[PDB]
Amino acid sequence: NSINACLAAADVEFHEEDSEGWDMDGTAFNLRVDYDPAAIAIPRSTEDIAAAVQCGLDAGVQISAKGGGHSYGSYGFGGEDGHLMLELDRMYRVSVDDNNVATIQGGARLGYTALELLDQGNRALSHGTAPAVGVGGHVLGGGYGFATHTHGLTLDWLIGATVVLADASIVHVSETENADLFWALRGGGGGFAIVSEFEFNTFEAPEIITTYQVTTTWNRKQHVAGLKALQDWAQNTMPRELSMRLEINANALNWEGNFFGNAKDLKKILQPIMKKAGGKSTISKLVETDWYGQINTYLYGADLNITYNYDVHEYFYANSLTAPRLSDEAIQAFVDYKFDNSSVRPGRGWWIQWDFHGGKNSALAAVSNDETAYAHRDQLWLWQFYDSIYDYENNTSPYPESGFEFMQGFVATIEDTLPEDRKGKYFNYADTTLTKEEAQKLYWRGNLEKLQAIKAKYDPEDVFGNVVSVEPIAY
Ligand SMILES: *Cc1cc2c(cc1C)nc1c(=O)[nH]c(=O)nc-1n2C[C@H](O)[C@H](O)[C@H](O)COP(=O)(O)OP(=O)(O)OC[C@H]1O[C@@H](n2cnc3c(N)ncnc32)[C@H](O)[C@@H]1O
Ligand SMILES: *[C@@H]1O[C@H](CO)[C@@H](O[C@@H]2O[C@H](CO)[C@@H](O[C@@H]3O[C@H](CO)[C@@H](O)[C@H](O)[C@H]3NC(C)=O)[C@H](O)[C@H]2NC(C)=O)[C@H](O)[C@H]1NC(C)=O
Ligand SMILES: *[C@@H]1O[C@H](CO)[C@@H](O)[C@H](O)[C@H]1NC(C)=O
Ligand SMILES: [Zn+2]
Repeated sequence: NSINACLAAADVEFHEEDSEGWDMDGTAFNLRVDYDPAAIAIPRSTEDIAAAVQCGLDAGVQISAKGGGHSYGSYGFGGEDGHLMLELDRMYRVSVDDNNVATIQGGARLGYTALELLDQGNRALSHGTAPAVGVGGHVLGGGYGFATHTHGLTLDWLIGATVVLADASIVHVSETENADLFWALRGGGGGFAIVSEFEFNTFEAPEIITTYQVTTTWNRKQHVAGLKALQDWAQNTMPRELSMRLEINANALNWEGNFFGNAKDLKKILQPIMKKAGGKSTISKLVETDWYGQINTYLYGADLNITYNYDVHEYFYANSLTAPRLSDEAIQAFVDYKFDNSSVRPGRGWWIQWDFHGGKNSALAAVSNDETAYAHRDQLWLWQFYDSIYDYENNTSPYPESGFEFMQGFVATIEDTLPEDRKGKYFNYADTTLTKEEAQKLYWRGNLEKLQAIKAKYDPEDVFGNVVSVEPIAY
């Protein structure tokens, strides 16, 4: 291997293609989109990353940084075969200084990070629920979770980073240094630079968090009336201190989330909306706990402390959508689709998450679409669509040939009713069926032009590009 020879000469560890190491790190989380990298480097330092980049340049291949490997399109591989992969999960050091600023290496995962922040000063950060998700991909695309309505996206806490550029140079980025690249890293997704270290501000772990679940027993009509009510409430009422998402599947619709406060105050907040939503619902979960407690409430069987021994996989097709307030027609269309178009074969299953993303009191929406590369600050809603194949080891049908039409149709029920400029998707919940041109518009909407200009400046040759990433286009 020409690249492996170069890596060896630079004293950078790499995986031989016919090795157990390769079979582990070279196999994508989503087996439906598993790719074969040209090579896999395992940097242990910023200098290692720079040396690895130089090797990829010499080889003439695109280079893809892999953080936690949880992207639905396997972008840690470049979203296709043939890229030099930089497996960063051996670089996960977390260090909190005297100013409560946390320096997190680019290969750190959410669980390990949360544990370290708690151990080093009882600190916390706003991020997703899954412990295996890499901090790198998470923050570059946003970073959404049960703390977003109260504390914003993970990227809203980023204040700096040490990165390696497409020409292998090493520089520091912040609001006062290479600020244009700093802006792009906060929401621009992949392809701008390889981050060796992220620098985050943090908040003290809250004294109390009350987790909850509301279970509904709604028919078709009650789904529409309930969602319409929830929409008005999300837009104008839902408190800054409260987060909520609806777990939707073929036979249920439940509300769940965290409250930065006690159960007494939470019941008084939920009571009014449960009534306005048409009743036919009840609180099925209500527990006061702490930061560590809430984190451990949404692991879904995953190990909390994960670093470089990771070999978990699934076989699925996901999709997403962001949107403003919806018309009754849109909601009706979505509900009808659930009731009449969601039948799947045994061994296959689906679920949807309806996230209370924006809204009057959402900390996320308190930030301008111009302040960071994140371009959905004006969107009330965020959705995650998930189509799973449970018995993929025996049967993947309709995949890989088809099956996409199911969730694409589910998205369309709502998207078709939206003005073109308000149609969007969330890069962290990627839709692999998208072309590079379609993806850029949906994922970055109004900030696409600025991002393409920044991309042209820092990576004109598109060395770090993936199949749907921001293209380099000078202004
Ligand atoms: C699998 C999964 C994903 C997920 C989740 C739960 C599971 C089980 N829960 C999420 C949640 O609650 N909220 C949210 O916003 N996202 C959630 N996700 C979605 C998605 O997987 C993550 O948000 C994130 O994008 C994954 O990051 P990860 O780091 O694991 O991904 P990757 O495939 O290796 O790379 C993703 C992309 O960004 C780049 N990247 C990653 N690290 C770096 C560094 N250090 N420097 C530069 N670029 C980096 C990749 O190159 C690629 O473009
Ligand atoms: C989550 O899992 C991690 C392993 O995947 C654990 O990380 C280990 O933390 C140990 C300290 O808590 C480290 O021990 C240190 O090792 C160095 C050299 O290896 C010694 O010089 C230090 O003396 C020693 N620390 C002590 C006891 O003074 C391990 O090196 C480290 N392992 C790895 C591979 O990172 C996390 O601890 C674990 N999280 C928790 C605490 O639950
Ligand atoms: C959904 O199912 C109905 C029948 O229940 C069918 O007529 C329709 O074509 C399917 N897809 C659409 C357009 O929603
Ligand atoms: Zn190969």
